[PDB]
Amino acid sequence: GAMGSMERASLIQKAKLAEQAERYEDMAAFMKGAVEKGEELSCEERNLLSVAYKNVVGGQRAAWRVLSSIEQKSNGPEVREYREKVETELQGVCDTVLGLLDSHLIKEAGDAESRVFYLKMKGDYYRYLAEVATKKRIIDSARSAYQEAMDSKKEMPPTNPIRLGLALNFSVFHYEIANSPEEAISLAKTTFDEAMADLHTLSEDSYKDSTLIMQLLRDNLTLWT
Amino acid sequence: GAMGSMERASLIQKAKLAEQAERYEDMAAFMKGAVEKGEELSCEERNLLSVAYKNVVGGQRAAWRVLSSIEQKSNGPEVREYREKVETELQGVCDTVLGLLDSHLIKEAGDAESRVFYLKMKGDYYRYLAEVATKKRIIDSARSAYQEAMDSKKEMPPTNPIRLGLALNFSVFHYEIANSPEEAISLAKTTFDEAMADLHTLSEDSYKDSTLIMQLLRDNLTLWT
Amino acid sequence: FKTEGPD
Amino acid sequence: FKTEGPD
Ligand SMILES: C[C@@H](CN)Nc1cccc2cc(C(=N)N)sc12
Ligand SMILES: C[C@@H](CN)Nc1cccc2cc(C(=N)N)sc12
Ligand SMILES: [Ca+2]
Ligand SMILES: [Ca+2]
Ligand SMILES: [Mg+2]
Ligand SMILES: [Mg+2]
Ligand SMILES: [Mg+2]
Ligand SMILES: [Mg+2]
Ligand SMILES: [Mg+2]
Ligand SMILES: [Mg+2]
Repeated sequence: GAMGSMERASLIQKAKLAEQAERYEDMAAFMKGAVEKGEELSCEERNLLSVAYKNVVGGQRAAWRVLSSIEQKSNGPEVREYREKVETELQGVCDTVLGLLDSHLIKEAGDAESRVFYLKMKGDYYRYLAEVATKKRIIDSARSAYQEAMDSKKEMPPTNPIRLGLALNFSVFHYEIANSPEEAISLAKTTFDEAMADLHTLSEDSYKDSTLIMQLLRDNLTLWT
Repeated sequence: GAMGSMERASLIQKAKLAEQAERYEDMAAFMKGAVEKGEELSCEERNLLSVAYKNVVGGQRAAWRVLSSIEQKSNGPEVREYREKVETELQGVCDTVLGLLDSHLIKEAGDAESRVFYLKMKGDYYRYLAEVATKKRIIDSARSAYQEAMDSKKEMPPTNPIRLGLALNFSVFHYEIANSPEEAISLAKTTFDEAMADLHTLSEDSYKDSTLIMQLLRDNLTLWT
Repeated sequence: FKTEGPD
Repeated sequence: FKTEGPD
């Protein structure tokens, strides 16, 4: 596509407007249309794509958890049917994002900053599928994408915010999805410690970006230990 | 309709679930389908219909105001085109609600509690249309519906929360839409004063419901005087 | 200004 | 638990 007749620059401009208006479904559709133009995305454009779909799937995850909790308590067909409706819509959003990464964002991403960003996303959207799955193959798909993205360790410094956000999300995968709380804690601790030892190399602006994600690693470790 | 195959009781149950999940577009579609069964609505069901569409149109109004403000500042076609897109979606939601009230909620509403509730809604959804209109006929439609609903004064006590919420919204119509700030202030003052003199007749529970809306009249009067 | 019901 | 980016 419905965005096939709109200029790429117009879709990006409208994604930024939709973000200002908190219209995240519109923002996601504008960024899908921008991706389908077939050109690689800039750093800013990758971030618009991620923020749009994170917000959309975030609403669906929050709704699914409410309906799942009611359904569990209730144990008529209505609660199950409506939880299934929301689950199917969530799966469709995850499949759309995985479709964009596979056709053809990942294969055309050669720089570490782009390839790690897209592989982290692929891990995240398999993780969201795993949260509602009843499932082993989905978990291994998440793991595989996260692992390729981590193997960041070769190309990025330990304070790189993309590398930090990847390790954050991979640690939560381990804790919540893979039932590996010790792996989760080890990854979060090592990631935090290696970042802390590299902070001395950063400007005031990079330091702010790195320490914000380090605080998320610390918040998890506080809950986990 | 898409809800034509679902039981009325199932649509109402799913509207309550959608509300718990903050899925207001789903809640509105479930209540539209319940209305289209052709049976009159209970007090609880009227409130589900109103909360669903208030939440949906509330998101659209907030987005439209953001885009309108950017558009005014900018004075390419993108800002205007995207504001027009959101405006058209808002108009469509208002037209859907006005369609339900006209086919056939209002004509089948004989009790004061139902007929005033639906006529207040008709005033509100014309008001939302008037907010984006560039317009005299839309304003007079809002005014007409509000006036018929006010003429509440015959059938309801001055503390009736429906009567209070009507006067609240009609006063805002006067202030913001009709450019009649003196009418707005007079209506809010008289409504507040007459309610205060009837509070002595209420239970603790009715007193709470009445004073909550009286505080909204007071908050406006504080901003206006 | 305040109108009736949710935001 | 905290994951990267918005809610
Ligand atoms: C560190 C990075 C996450 N990988 N954040 C960003 C970097 C560059 C641009 C940009 C634009 C954004 C928006 N419009 N919400 S978020 C963001
Ligand atoms: C005073 C009245 C407004 N005219 N409020 C209500 C009265 C009766 C039931 C009911 C159910 C609601 C919901 N599920 N959000 S709101 C509401
Ligand atoms: Ca359903
Ligand atoms: Ca548009
Ligand atoms: Mg072009
Ligand atoms: Mg399912
Ligand atoms: Mg141990
Ligand atoms: Mg039936
Ligand atoms: Mg227009
Ligand atoms: Mg005066």
